[PDB]
Amino acid sequence: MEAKAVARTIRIAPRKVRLVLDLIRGKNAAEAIAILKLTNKASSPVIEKVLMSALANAEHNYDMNTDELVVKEAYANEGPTLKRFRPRAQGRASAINKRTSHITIVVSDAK
Amino acid sequence: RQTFMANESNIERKWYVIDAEGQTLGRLSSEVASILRGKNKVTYTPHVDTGDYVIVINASKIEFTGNKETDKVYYRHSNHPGGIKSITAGELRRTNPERLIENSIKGMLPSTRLGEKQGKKLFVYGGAEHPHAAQQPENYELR
Amino acid sequence: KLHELKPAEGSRKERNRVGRGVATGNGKTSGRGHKGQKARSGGGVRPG
Amino acid sequence: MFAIIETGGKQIKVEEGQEIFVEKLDVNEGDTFTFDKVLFVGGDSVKVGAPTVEGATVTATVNKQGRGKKITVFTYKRRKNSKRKKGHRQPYTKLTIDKI
Amino acid sequence: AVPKRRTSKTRKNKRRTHFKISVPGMTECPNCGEYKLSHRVCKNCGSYNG
Amino acid sequence: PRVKGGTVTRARRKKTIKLAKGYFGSKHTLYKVAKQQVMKSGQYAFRDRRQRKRDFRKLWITRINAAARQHEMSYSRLMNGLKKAGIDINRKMLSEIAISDEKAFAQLVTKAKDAL
RNA sequence: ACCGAUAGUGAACCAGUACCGUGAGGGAAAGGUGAAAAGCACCCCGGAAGGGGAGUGAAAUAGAACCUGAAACCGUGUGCUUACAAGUAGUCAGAGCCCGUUAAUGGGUGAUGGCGUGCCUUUUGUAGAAUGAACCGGCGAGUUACGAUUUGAUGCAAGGUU
RNA sequence: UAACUUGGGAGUCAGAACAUGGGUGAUAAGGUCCGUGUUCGAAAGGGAAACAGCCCAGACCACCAGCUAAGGUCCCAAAAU
RNA sequence: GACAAUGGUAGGAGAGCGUUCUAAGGGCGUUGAAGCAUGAUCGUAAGGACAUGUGGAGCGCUUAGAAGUGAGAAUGCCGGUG
Repeated sequence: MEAKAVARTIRIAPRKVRLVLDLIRGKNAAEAIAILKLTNKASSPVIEKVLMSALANAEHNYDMNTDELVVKEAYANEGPTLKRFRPRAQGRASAINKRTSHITIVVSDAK
Repeated sequence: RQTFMANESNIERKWYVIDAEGQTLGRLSSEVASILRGKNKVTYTPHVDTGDYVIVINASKIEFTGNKETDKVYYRHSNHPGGIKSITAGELRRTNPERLIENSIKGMLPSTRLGEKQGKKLFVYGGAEHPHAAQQPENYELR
Repeated sequence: KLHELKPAEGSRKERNRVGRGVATGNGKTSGRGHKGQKARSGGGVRPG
Repeated sequence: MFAIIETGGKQIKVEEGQEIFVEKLDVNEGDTFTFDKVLFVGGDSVKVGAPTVEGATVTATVNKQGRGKKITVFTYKRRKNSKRKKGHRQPYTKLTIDKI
Repeated sequence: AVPKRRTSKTRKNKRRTHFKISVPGMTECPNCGEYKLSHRVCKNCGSYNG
Repeated sequence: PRVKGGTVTRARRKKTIKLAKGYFGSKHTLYKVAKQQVMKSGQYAFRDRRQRKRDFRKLWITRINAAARQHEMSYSRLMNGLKKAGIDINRKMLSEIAISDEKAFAQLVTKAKDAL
């Protein structure tokens, strides 16, 4: 079986989250948890909470053992941006996109 | 509809050996190039090489008609500003004849991915002996 | 029969529509030729 | 042994039990046809000559009579606002060489 | 200067080939049982014991 | 009455984006690049349908010239002798015999040598 | 034989309002759950946001960022191919490898060979280093009234008709 | 196998190179202005390496058939070492 | 059935496809409308069908009529996204 967990409209640009999602995709579960704990990136705690959620749905929602699961999928999609501005020299004003993201994680026991 | 096309499995390539003693450069070169392109085979397919391997012994005996040992300069640039080196066709034979025949013959092969793989079947030695005895090279006579 | 009507043969024609495609042959320039006073919305000269 | 037959302004190299696709003929599906012009028969023990081996009419059967698949003939001239589009399906008949 | 011409998503995806991060370079602490960074202290309940 | 032009533009812009599939990159995704590429492809196919018939005659001429030199004829002398003898097999059939029946190309070359 | 939310009033919405100008004055953009709120009791991860269930419902990728949900664009997996090669990026020929349809001289990929300097406008002539376009979607240009003239049709006819 | 008359409808009034009879220029110009013919403009295909205007020749569509024109036949590259 | 003809800009002539609406006739639809996605289908072209998924209530066919009638390009307007 597979369990899944999502986090929607996380306020971090998607191509900043895809950098650290690529380190834990494929690894074991207890290894990916330590990887997310010991990395400098600002998006580490968010992915760690989403991963722990998908590891907790497995124990209760569909009974299975949490010492066998592997991160079968982990990806980040776009979400609605925010449109802000920055007033520059000589009257001009430039745009600012505050990107968001949707982080999905699917953990499977290989069965 | 009905035209036979050669495939790698069908191809059977032979080994020839030619004597470049007492021959002219361009007249030997055109025929060796026709042998390398495989235009001497009824089963000739343009997209894949059906040619044979050639071994050219006695490269130090090719000769040039006329006053070609001092004329017929070979030029080449190094890509740095100013550097355009040269060598006459008479000083190249006595120094490195096997490059003379090789460049002559490879200037007659099309410059395409297959025009290099067809041109690396030529083995040119200056002197009667060649290492490739383990391939049973037949002895071809130019015409 | 109001569901079967036919005009007398030769009584109706299609109007011609310029400015719609190159197959018609009137799409670009609309039969007005190249740049001139006679090729401008507005028009040409007074008659005579 | 094989043979060479001339049907549609072309020659064809036929063996018994071979399916050929030639130009349209007026024979109907299920019938049998007979090729007269035969330029070269044999290929086992007997060779022959031309313009026509007098005799040796290959006998086939009209297997099908249909149309090729559509090719679109599109062409244009750059900057002249002239283009053109046509579509084409060339009819054929499929036969099977019964006996040479 | 300004880019003369737009960048394909082939050229962009090639140039982002080496733009990545690496695994944190971690060991397993032989007191905490858990994972830790080599030459650093055990961030879990524990010490260094070097 | 007002016509809002809906469902007509997409159906004819989508018939072209799928008539160009396999094309590199934006040439299979966007309309204004896929359209030009499909137009060029139509013109190229028109030209190649007529260059094909010459390419294959050159191929047949090369194989029959390579098959005739193994009997010490040229290609031009073999063709001249075949014309005089009255044998009218095309180059396509002559190449096929030369490949799949050498004992028949021998007969053809004997007749074309005896016809002078 | 009027429009149907880029249309119809500038305004189907609490618009002549946010706003913007010292002022006179200028001016948008914003529609839709379901038949009925029955608008998610309760359990679990999380500080909350947000989920995963289980329930309401005919439907929850109907959960108030609510009908449908497309293109550009951003990703995840995979079938064939690609690190000695000079590419308006395709077309014609053609091995190998993987599949199996509106069933028909089948679909996908492409080792290699031949041919091949985009589109529009403006010009004696542009591949042009002459112009225009970042891409996608919607909107967007020979029309109506009244007269004149020529042609086709129809009715009467030395008469025709308001 | 065209021509003319009457009527509806247009576009065109920036031309270019080559061959030849001339002016002007310096028997200079891919110059400029006239008479005469061709092609381009509005014309694809083959040749001239490439190449609007030069040589051959005018594409209704299909074919893995044949004969030729300019030009060519040692290899690139079809056909005479 | 025999013979010929069929390059083309500006522009001139003819025959047509498709869109929204109206009249009259004849139909389809919760046993699933239009739309929208895919497909290896048909027609000389514009374009016409059929099958599957989705969606959730309207819509085609025939013959005539009337037009806000078909857009790649206006340093085009608006929205979105690189």
